[PDB]
Amino acid sequence: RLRADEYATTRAILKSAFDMWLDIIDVDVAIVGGGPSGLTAARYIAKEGYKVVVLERHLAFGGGTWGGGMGFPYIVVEEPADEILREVGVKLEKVEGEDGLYTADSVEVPAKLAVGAIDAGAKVLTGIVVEDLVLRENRVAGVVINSYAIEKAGLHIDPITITAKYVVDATGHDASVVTTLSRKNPELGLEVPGEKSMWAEKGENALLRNTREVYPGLFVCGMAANAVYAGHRMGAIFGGMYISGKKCAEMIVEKLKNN
Amino acid sequence: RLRADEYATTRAILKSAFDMWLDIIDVDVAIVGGGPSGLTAARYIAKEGYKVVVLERHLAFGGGTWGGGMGFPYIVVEEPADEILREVGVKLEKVEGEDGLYTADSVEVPAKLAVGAIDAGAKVLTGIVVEDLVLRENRVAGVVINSYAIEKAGLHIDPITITAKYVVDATGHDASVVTTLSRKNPELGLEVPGEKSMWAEKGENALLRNTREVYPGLFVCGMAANAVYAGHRMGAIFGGMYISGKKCAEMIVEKLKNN
Amino acid sequence: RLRADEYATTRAILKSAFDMWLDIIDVDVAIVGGGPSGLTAARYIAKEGYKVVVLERHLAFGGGTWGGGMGFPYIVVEEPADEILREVGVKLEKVEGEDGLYTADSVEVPAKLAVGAIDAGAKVLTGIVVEDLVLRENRVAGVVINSYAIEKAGLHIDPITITAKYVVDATGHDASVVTTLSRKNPELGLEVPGEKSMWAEKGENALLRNTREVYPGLFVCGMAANAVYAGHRMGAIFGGMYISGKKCAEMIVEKLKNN
Amino acid sequence: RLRADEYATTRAILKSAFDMWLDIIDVDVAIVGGGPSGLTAARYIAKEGYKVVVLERHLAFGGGTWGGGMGFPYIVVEEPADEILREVGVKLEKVEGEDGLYTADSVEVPAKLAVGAIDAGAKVLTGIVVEDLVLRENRVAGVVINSYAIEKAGLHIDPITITAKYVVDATGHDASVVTTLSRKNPELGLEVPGEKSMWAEKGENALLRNTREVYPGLFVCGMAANAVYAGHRMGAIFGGMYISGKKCAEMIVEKLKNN
Amino acid sequence: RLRADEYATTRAILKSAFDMWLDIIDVDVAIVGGGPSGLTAARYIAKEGYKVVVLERHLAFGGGTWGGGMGFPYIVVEEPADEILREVGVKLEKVEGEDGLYTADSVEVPAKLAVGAIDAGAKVLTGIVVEDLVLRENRVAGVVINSYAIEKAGLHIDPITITAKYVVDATGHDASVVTTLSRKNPELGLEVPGEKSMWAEKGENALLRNTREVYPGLFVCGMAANAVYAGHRMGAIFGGMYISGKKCAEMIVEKLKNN
Amino acid sequence: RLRADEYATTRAILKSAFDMWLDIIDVDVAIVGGGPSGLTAARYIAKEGYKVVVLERHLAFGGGTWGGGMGFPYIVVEEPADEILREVGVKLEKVEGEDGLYTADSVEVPAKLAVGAIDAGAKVLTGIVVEDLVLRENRVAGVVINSYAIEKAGLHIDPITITAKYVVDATGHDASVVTTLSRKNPELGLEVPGEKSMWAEKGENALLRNTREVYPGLFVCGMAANAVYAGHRMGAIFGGMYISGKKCAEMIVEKLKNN
Ligand SMILES: C/C(=N\CC(=O)O)C(=O)[C@H](O)COP(=O)(O)OP(=O)(O)OC[C@H]1O[C@@H](n2cnc3c(N)ncnc32)[C@H](O)[C@@H]1O
Ligand SMILES: C/C(=N\CC(=O)O)C(=O)[C@H](O)COP(=O)(O)OP(=O)(O)OC[C@H]1O[C@@H](n2cnc3c(N)ncnc32)[C@H](O)[C@@H]1O
Ligand SMILES: C/C(=N\CC(=O)O)C(=O)[C@H](O)COP(=O)(O)OP(=O)(O)OC[C@H]1O[C@@H](n2cnc3c(N)ncnc32)[C@H](O)[C@@H]1O
Ligand SMILES: C/C(=N\CC(=O)O)C(=O)[C@H](O)COP(=O)(O)OP(=O)(O)OC[C@H]1O[C@@H](n2cnc3c(N)ncnc32)[C@H](O)[C@@H]1O
Ligand SMILES: C/C(=N\CC(=O)O)C(=O)[C@H](O)COP(=O)(O)OP(=O)(O)OC[C@H]1O[C@@H](n2cnc3c(N)ncnc32)[C@H](O)[C@@H]1O
Ligand SMILES: C/C(=N\CC(=O)O)C(=O)[C@H](O)COP(=O)(O)OP(=O)(O)OC[C@H]1O[C@@H](n2cnc3c(N)ncnc32)[C@H](O)[C@@H]1O
Ligand SMILES: [Fe+2]
Ligand SMILES: [Fe+2]
Ligand SMILES: [Fe+2]
Ligand SMILES: [Fe+2]
Ligand SMILES: [Fe+2]
Ligand SMILES: [Fe+2]
Repeated sequence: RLRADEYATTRAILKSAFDMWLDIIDVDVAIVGGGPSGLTAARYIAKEGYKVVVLERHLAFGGGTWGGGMGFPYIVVEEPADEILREVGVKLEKVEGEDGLYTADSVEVPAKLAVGAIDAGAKVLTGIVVEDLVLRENRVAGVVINSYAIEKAGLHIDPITITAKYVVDATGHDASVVTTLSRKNPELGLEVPGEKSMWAEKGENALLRNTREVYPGLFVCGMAANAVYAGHRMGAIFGGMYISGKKCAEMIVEKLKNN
Repeated sequence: RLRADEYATTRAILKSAFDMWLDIIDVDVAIVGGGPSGLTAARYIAKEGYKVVVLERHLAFGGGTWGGGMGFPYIVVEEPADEILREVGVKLEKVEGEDGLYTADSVEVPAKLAVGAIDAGAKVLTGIVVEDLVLRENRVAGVVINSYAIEKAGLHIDPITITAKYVVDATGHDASVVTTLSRKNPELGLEVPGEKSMWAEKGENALLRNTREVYPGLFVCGMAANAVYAGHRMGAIFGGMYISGKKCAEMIVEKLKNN
Repeated sequence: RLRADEYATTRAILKSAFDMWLDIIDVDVAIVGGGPSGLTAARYIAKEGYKVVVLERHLAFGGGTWGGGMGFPYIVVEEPADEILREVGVKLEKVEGEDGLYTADSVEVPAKLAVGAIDAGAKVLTGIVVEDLVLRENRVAGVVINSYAIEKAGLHIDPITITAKYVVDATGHDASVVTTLSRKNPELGLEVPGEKSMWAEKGENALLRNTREVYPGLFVCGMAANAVYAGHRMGAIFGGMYISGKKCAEMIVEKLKNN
Repeated sequence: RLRADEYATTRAILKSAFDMWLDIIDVDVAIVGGGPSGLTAARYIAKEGYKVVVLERHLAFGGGTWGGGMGFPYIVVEEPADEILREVGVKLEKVEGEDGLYTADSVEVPAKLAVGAIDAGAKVLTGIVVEDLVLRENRVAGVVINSYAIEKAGLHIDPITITAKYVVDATGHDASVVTTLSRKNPELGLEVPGEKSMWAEKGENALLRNTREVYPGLFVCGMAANAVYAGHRMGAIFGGMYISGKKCAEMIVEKLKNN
Repeated sequence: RLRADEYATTRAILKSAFDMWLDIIDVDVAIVGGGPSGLTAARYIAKEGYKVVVLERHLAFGGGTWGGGMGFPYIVVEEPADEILREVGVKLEKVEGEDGLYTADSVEVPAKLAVGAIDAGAKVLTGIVVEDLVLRENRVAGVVINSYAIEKAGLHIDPITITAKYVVDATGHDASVVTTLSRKNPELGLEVPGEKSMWAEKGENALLRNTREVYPGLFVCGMAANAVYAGHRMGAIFGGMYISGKKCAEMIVEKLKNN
Repeated sequence: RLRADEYATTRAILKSAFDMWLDIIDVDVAIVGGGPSGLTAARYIAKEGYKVVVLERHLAFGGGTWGGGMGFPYIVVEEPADEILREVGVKLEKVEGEDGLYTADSVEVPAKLAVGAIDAGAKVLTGIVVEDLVLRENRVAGVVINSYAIEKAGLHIDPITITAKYVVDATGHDASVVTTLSRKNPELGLEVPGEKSMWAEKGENALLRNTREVYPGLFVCGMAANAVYAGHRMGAIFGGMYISGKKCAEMIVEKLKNN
């Protein structure tokens, strides 16, 4: 005999949401993009006890991972990055005739990446678009957010804000946060040239160098890093994404400690 | 120094996918819909050692859970259904002034439901649409599948099939599998009247009665059950969905054992 | 020297909105539609001290009034209904060769109707769609609401609820609330035949008879009344809309007092 | 017993509309945009007895105010700008822990701003798009108007004109009037760089400096001012918009008196 | 009495497709575009025993040939190019008052061109989009592929790869492969100016000069050649297309033999 | 040194097209649909010396064959139907563990089917939609045709006609010709119930019985036959389609000879 009431359900949702919102509008780190790089970054920062929010446009997390390679629902990871997936429980299978190369179910990975982030203490908000940055003297000091619903519906409605010590552009190929900063504030002299064509080995190894603070308060990781610094793309192999996100976390953790 | 090759990445994805496909085209149970009811059903069946596939249209699982209530990212669960979420690790918080009523993060729940299903041994395939049924004498004997990409692109391309002992319509409000069966085979005398307006208590309690075998080989659970048997909708409270999915699993497990 | 902060602006909006929401989810009367009939009804009920919310799909109130007649930005009103517009401050100009017939600026009217409603104490919420009803034994006991943004974006997100003693369908030509009730709960034997063609005099006078309780807890007024009871349409003359809304208010006020 | 006739209704609308049109095609000031800055400007100019028309694309006035902040239906105002809203009857509530900061119902504000403008004598026309300017030797001498219906329908139909001594671009973020002037007449050497990212305090204070005559006969106010002069955006706080509109009015009133 | 089974049909399609895919991901030549130039090139290369794949976006081959001239279903060919169509069985009819000029059924030609390519040993894959290139030191070493379904559906899914010694852009007017190379890797200093207006004689004769290796590993033929080198277009006369494709084949065969 | 002229190219296309059109507007048989069933039917009728035209909506022939099964580019054929594909040169490969079952490249098949039809003397016109029938006393005496361009563009342009002794609906799942006849001429008492769900063996064997003259002058073959007579669908196995088309041809050849 289940017990359920409309008013109580509605009231409960409103109370949890409004408590959540009042808390989440000031954070240590706001990561933009709930793909593999962003969710990895979120886990490793939150793991150290800092207050982290991930903002993802789509209602589901996962970014461009779900469809694997051309719809074939597996993705690839190379050592030592496989270890990052093992930490969150992902089953990995060896590739035939290839040492240190593994495949994983493209549906399993996002789920487990997200759980890792949430259980480490990161808050993941979906249906939220970062449309701009909050600025202070010589730095990025937060994000300007709107709902995916409002964006996709095309309604003329103003955004609200989340204040952050650090922001991370983990938005994938488009590097949409860095792109917006550079476009609306041209006097900063930032440029997003976009990625080069596919060269997997060069692309993967460029990511670690390209994962860094682009402007004070704003880091970039994942494919966004190679868009900002013109690295090569690498196809459906994700070790670089995970290591990039992990590295981004370590850099930001260091800066948070120094203060 | 990361090691990566385009051919090896591509080859690896192809090999894992084609092994997966050759195995998955005959199953014990094909569940249609990767929402809360479908993912719960998948866990409880796979948990007993049977071969289960979930087929979900969208690239991400989770169904209509991600947005909580009107975008406020929390959902509600009432006892004893809260216990089903605790089994998969979901954090629950008590609702103020309400006994046996809990809220949960609307992003956390789908992630953990999916992990539960997959770790129990269920295979979850996304970007797959069930467009029809495979029939035998007096029963449903499988599903007719196409890709979401092909559907959304509008391309005129034929489906393939997955053979199953049992099929479950866990497709939500539309009851799209039962609806298709009844529409294309009118001589079966099936009808999908659709749900009634909102009455949460009546809706929740109708679900258990409405979770059943609609035609031999075809079960229904979740909101689809109330669409097929004209139960009330209940709003953003999910205990009924979880219990319905669990019950559906138990019914089907019993039938599989009897054979 | 203006003082402004992002966090404070955001916090302030969140606090006012969440206080508003927690209060508004239980009301005496929920009026659906912020057109001329709905806004008039709202004023006359709130004026008597009852707790009223108007729910309007579009971000602006006003319904189908703004464009006047075929874009010519004037609407017409006939006595004694002109008196209802005078009560909210609308300037009226006599029509040449016609006694008891006036024109009014089609932009002025909605503005002043809305102010009248708000200053009488009615809450007007825009960007909100009533998609269904909350039911109890033999009656309508509230509304099921979602955002226009979510509807127009096509996102699969559950609604929340507002509990009410009375609901009013003031949704215009479509009578969308009565239509939904009748469609989803066919055993109630309700039908919405839709309006007849234009006969202004017959249409206007049918409205008063057609303004009534269609099912316990659910009233209808404005053009919705003639859609439900197959009255004629009347063109860009609005006296009937105002009187219908006023009458609807009086009927509901009486029922609230009797309890 | 209501009296209504189709021919009389139609005739009445035609007569009022055509009288209105013949009068409105020559004005002192044509304000483009019926948002908060434009409606404030309109009130303060009309208040001094000058002939003002506001031209707004959408059928409703209000611009980007209705949805508050990310759909939460409240907006913020800081002193002394709160006084401008009090003049038109808006209820304001103090923000907790913040002096000189208030919230207001995002539906109430547009309604009351519009009433203020109309009751001061400004004419507000909606469903009208300014697509270009009328030019004379070294100045803007009017606006080129079409209907929103014609624009949105994509029909190839010529515009008509309203002659004005002064035109005001109060079109918001896009600064669409100044942008069009600069694009079609490049030899004027005007440029619209567009706004910078969010810095609320700097954005708000830049508005007063940025509210000015961009080219003889053409003023800019509201967010359009910061688009033209590359000021920062400020989020859902509106004091700057109101003060900008008020200042724009005072500047133009002075110029009208000097002649 | 026909014999048919769902599982066997599905299994058979999966086995043939996965064998095909594992073989086709490394080739001698990957031709992009299954129009007249691409299909001619494919025949003449495969004819010499090399491993060739043609990748075509649309589900059918044929490119822009099917509609003839403005829907009139005939195309034109001039000597000696007519001989290339005779080799694949196309019926040709002399044009009245014109020596060495022939018409052919615009539906017959693509069919026979495709058969010629396939029977020579070329594999033609349709519904496949080349979205990028695989690069090595100073050359193009393969293609980055996705499905047309995924592209047209707008899904965020990663591509896979086909390794090749040589790639051919036979994509028609857009020269989409060379364009992508030049856009994403600007430091290569490639440019695609696009075709000039129509001058048939000059356009046809420019093609042979313009058919060449644009960058090491990447050839161009057909209309793509005149887009890359700013040749004139020629209208619905195709001799240049066939000769260009044939020449492209000969050049690449020579390079393959030299190694 | 290629010779090409714009006027001569244009003139040549016009002359061939207009000769073609003047000839093709009266035929023995008009087959609607250039899929596998229609192209097979066309070959076997034209082979006997009769005047046949195939009318296909899309610019390419092939119907729903190109994509194989869910994009995997192979289709299946069972004996003795494999013999029909061997007659037109298609390479077939045996399915492992299955006697009398073969796979074929889904791109090769349409090409070779089309060549078979054309070389047998059938005219195939693409980009042509049959929108209606020409009627005489108790029979269908031709087809009403428009262009796909006109249909897809939505232009209000009248059709023209092709006179035929027999018309064949080979339009696939929709049975669009029979459907149109039955819809517009209800007094004929025709009905198109549509196909049943998938049962491959029953679907394949129903086709031969269902391939027949539905109304005097109008035959049906391919999947259209099972739509008209409520047979089962069979998935991506095509033997039934080929045999159905062949049988349709034989029936019509017999009727032509008897006259
Ligand atoms: C390896 C690879 N490609 C190789 C190749 O193509 O050769 C990939 O594409 C990987 O998926 C890249 O992973 P990565 O974590 O870098 O990005 P992703 O998966 O695309 O995730 C980014 C996420 O960010 C989201 N997003 C975008 N912009 C915004 C915004 N302004 N606000 C909120 N969210 C936003 C977007 O929806 C997405 O979920
Ligand atoms: C409680 C509630 N509502 C109360 C109220 O509204 O008042 C809900 O709406 C719940 O979300 C319902 O849960 P439930 O597990 O029943 O369904 P869901 O969440 O909608 O998930 C079903 C899933 O099934 C998917 N789906 C649909 N049809 C197909 C198809 N033919 N093939 C593949 N997948 C398909 C669809 O994408 C969706 O993800
Ligand atoms: C006199 C006349 N016509 C004569 C003739 O045509 O001959 C008119 O059309 C009048 O405008 C009718 O006035 P009335 O007050 O009856 O309606 P209106 O102006 O159309 O306002 C109704 C409002 O209700 C809104 N609405 C609709 N459905 C929903 C929903 N389900 N939830 C939330 N809001 C909804 C809708 O957006 C609209 O704004
Ligand atoms: C404070 C803030 N943002 C902060 C932030 O984003 O960080 C805002 O966006 C405010 O709403 C800005 O107020 P403001 O009065 O400047 O503009 P608004 O509200 O956008 O109103 C302008 C109106 O003008 C209209 N309009 C546009 N272009 C034309 C045209 N060519 N002809 C006719 N009308 C037109 C347009 O439809 C709109 O209604
Ligand atoms: C003579 C003439 N015009 C004269 C005039 O207009 O004056 C023509 O237009 C001829 O058709 C040109 O023949 P040609 O073989 O050069 O090209 P085509 O017929 O357009 O075929 C190219 C094919 O290539 C395809 N394609 C494009 N881009 C991609 C991609 N990125 N990946 C996969 N396939 C792609 C495209 O779909 C098309 O089918
Ligand atoms: C076996 C199978 N399915 C099994 C399953 O799904 O379970 C199939 O779908 C097969 O492709 C069916 O082959 P068949 O030759 O019957 O049909 P098809 O391939 O769909 O070809 C019909 C053609 O006819 C065309 N067409 C449609 N209507 C019109 C019109 N009014 N005028 C002109 N042409 C038209 C249409 O565009 C199409 O190209
Ligand atoms: Fe704004
Ligand atoms: Fe089919
Ligand atoms: Fe729901
Ligand atoms: Fe013009
Ligand atoms: Fe990618
Ligand atoms: Fe006609």
